[PDB]
Amino acid sequence: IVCHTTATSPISAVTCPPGENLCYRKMWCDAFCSSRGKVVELGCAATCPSKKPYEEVTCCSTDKCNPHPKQRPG
Amino acid sequence: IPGKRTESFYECCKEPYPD
Repeated sequence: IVCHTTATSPISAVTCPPGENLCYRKMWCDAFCSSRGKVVELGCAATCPSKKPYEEVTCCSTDKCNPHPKQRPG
Repeated sequence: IPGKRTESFYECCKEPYPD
């Protein structure tokens, strides 16, 4: 199990093996809504709620579900 | 006069997100 960093600035990715520690995403819009995409202060939480935030903390446990840069060559 | 360089993060590199 693993959970990327909180997204301070240099996304390096950290561990998160305390049992309950998914990777949440603090964003306001995401998907081209300014310049640096948008707010996405990642982090690690023990609960994976779900609803219609329209702008709040997302969730996704398992492991390394908050990478962000999943761009493949080509 | 810079007086706010600690707000939040963005998609990856918006050190100063707000503006």
